[PDB]
Amino acid sequence: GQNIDQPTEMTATEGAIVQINCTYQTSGFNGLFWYQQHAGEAPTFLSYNVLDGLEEKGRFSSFLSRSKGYSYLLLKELQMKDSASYLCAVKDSNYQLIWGAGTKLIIKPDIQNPDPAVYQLRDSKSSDKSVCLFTDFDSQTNVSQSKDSDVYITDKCVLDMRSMDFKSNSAVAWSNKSDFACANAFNNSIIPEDTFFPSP
Amino acid sequence: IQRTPKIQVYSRHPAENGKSNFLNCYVSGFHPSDIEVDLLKNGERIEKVEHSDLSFSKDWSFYLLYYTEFTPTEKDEYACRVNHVTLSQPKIVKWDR
Amino acid sequence: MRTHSLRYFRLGVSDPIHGVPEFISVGYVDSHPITTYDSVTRQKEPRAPWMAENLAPDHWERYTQLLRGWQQMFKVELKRLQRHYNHSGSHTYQRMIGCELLEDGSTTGFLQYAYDGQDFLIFNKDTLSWLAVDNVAHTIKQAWEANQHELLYQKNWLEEECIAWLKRFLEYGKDTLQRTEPPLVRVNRKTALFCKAHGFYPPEIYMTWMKNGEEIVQEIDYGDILPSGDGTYQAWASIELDPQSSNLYSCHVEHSGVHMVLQVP
Amino acid sequence: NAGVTQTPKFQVLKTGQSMTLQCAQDMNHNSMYWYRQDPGMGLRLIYYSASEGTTDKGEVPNGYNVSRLNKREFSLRLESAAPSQTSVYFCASSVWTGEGSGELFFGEGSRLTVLEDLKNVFPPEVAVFEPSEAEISHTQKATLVCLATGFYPDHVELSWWVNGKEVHSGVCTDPQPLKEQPALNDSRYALSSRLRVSATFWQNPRNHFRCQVQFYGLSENDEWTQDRAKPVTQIVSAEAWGRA
Ligand SMILES: [Cl-]
Ligand code: NA
Repeated sequence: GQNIDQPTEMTATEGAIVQINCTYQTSGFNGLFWYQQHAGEAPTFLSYNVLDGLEEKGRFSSFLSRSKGYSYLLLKELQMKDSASYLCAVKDSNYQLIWGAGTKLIIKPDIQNPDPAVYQLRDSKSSDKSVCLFTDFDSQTNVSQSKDSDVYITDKCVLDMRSMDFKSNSAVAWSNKSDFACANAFNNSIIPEDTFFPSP
Repeated sequence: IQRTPKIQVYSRHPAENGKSNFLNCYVSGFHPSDIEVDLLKNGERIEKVEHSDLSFSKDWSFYLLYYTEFTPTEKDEYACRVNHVTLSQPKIVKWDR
Repeated sequence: MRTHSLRYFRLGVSDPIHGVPEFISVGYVDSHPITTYDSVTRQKEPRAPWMAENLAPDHWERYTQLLRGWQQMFKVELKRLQRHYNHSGSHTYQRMIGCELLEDGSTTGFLQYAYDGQDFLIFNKDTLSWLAVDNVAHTIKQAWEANQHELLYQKNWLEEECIAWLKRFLEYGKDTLQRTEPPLVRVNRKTALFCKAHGFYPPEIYMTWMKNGEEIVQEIDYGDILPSGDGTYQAWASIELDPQSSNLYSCHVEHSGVHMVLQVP
Repeated sequence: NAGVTQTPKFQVLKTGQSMTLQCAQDMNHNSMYWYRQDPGMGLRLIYYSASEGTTDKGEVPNGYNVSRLNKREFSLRLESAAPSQTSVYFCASSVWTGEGSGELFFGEGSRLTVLEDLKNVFPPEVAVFEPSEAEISHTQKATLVCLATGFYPDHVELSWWVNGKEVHSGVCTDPQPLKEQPALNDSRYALSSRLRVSATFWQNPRNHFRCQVQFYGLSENDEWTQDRAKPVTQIVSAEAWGRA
């Protein structure tokens, strides 16, 4: 059977270099494509290789080895906007495309001045929920899902304040339970020792 | 530039009277592809005549083979008649044994 | 094995007579047709029994779809040529692609186009460029060479894919393509000596006349190698006799690694 | 100059319902394609059309049909929708056939969810939570949070509006929704978004903030028999004002 393999997910740091691998076993070979697909958007064409070697296009390069059945997509000077899925596809002897399942590329921002804190947002008169915001932590911190079925915790999100050229990570936790408090909301995560908890 | 067809008439096997054979007319080197070919028996068109599909040469010209089964005798004369855009009148090529 | 080749032709006609197809495409291995398609049937079909027996319906169905597309592209390209030539009437467009696997293991690959049966554009897969014969072709050359990826694609297809297809088809048809049927050769006089061969396969054969052990090609009439209709071929060569001096004539025939000499008494 | 235009962006269907996805391209392309994309696998071709006037099956044609109406348009038909046809559908086109180096150009996608019963369809509740005064004093910045909760299926578009104009600078919305009950296959979803502004901007009492969620749900011809309100396509929003 014809098969194409690429890693499910990769994580790298802003400003660094990442290499996304694609291996293929096909009945004949008429070229290899890379496509970029931002979340919720259409795939767009990035590159084509059909002879052996490396081809550059801006900050992106694509390499092919026909004898090894191998290609990589090279992204240099990573930026947050490079966060996307990258799809490899190969045309077989009958010009039919065989598609890899895609590699999701996650980029960690460079947080220059980490200021980890958990803040209690103000209640809404139209909601019974209490809402806590874990924010301004360094990108090495991971936010774990909740182990209380009545507590909801979202993954970290990178926000860019363009005017101030300022990026920050944040995650949100909420619940309508009586014993929910921001001091314990993120207890299932490993959070920085110096995380700021303002007094209630 | 249009190329007139070369016309060659011959038997499948060396001909012998009273022995069943095949009469071939090989028409080649012509361009463009429209062409009309008939095999003649004493000047009369032969009815049971077969032909290969139009064939393509590397020099961009075309060729075809027209054939029919026959038993040669001493008296019967056979020929191939070919018409093409490069020919004013149909060209006749007799089978010379 | 000896040398073998695979090639596909396309023919387009701009204003054909009713019933005559505007588009035809035929594949060959050596001198054997293997595939056919035209704008009337709109189907790709086998032309050799060993192709039909070895390629599943999914092969013919897929290439039927591609050829319907290639048919449309050919019409559009011919329309563009005839407009740029400012030509009225019916004109022809032709394409040939393919590869050769030579006896010594080396390969060749070729791709070219013709307008009205004359060379129009010729691909060079080593310099990755198109040779144009006139200014109409020069305009097309510029557009095609601006698509560098397509040139690289064609080089890969000619050098790797085409040879792979050829080896595949050569195995399918090995009982036909790799056989040898030796010629039956005879001499007669009609004055001139005729040396005639028939019954042989493959069609590649070399016949010549030698006079006192020497060859002079400008004194020899060479006949074409012609299909006999049963899968074998026939050929001949003639030379005229000098009635003023005695000379020893001999017909020499080389076929599939065997040499034959027929000495004329 | 629009490229590849496909519709609809979102659609919910009941098992057995018919549906036609439209696709047009204005690039004078000859070949068109219908793909489905599902988690954990590469794109799979449903049907394709190598040229005007011909079509053929792809890898997964069962349950579908197509019509290459003309050179521009290639529609995809689901005669009797099945839950397994829940997927994201992409139309694509290329200049000529798949033969050669030419790339594909993709439409925006159509997200279809096929349900045995429409009683699982819910619009979101939307609420806005005002910034923490501790954050303002510690960072000179102010993060508002919007929560859109309890919706199904995941057919939503969340936007922030400041002083009557949509904004995207300083906004981060979760790229994927949260399953409120991760064990259940038809779990309702939650989605969070943050808008962060300077403390000075939050402290202007004339500034007004709104979180808005477009939900794609049922339409007039969908049958409804539940006691609760029919979950039609609708916009749900919540607002906040700056505090001096
Ligand atoms: Cl040139
Ligand atoms: Na179907």
